[PDB]
Amino acid sequence: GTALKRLMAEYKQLTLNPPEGIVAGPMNEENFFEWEALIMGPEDTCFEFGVFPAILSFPLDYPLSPPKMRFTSEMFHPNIYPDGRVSISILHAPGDDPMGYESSAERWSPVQSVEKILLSVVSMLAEPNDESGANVDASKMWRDDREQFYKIAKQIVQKSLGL
Amino acid sequence: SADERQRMLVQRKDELLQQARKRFLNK
Repeated sequence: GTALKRLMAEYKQLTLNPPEGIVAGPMNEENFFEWEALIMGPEDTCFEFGVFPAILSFPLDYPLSPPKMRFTSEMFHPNIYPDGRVSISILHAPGDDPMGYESSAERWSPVQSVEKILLSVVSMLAEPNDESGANVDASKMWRDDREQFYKIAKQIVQKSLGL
Repeated sequence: SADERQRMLVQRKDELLQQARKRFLNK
């Protein structure tokens, strides 16, 4: 199908020309609709050098609809739900939650790509913003007690490395 | 082949974690 052909093509490109600090691909090539991504927090940001695994689950009509994405280890970020689900503009078409994200942020369409999703997630990790309320406690503590948020961010980084 | 691709993906994920540890400890 076109979804499988498209996911196979994106995987080929990602393996040929990998983006910095990210490894991603199907957990097993007999099911290209379930990928695992490993993302490192960029230097000089809140979660710098942390290593964060996530699962991308693609819909049957990909690339017309975006995947769902979920971190599978602990996170504490205003835009990541407590169960790990990622809440960013690029993972939604212009029609769903049309105002729940920044007007400047790109929406899903077939010209987007897995590479563009993961780069957007990296930016989100670097630049937490408390105006998507996916994690209420994280958004409030980002707004009201950022020192405590920073302390937790550093613990999360250290645990993600086992140190 | 699918087999080699899959083992290479595992190797590269292991290596990403090892590199992150290096950079974290050198900072």
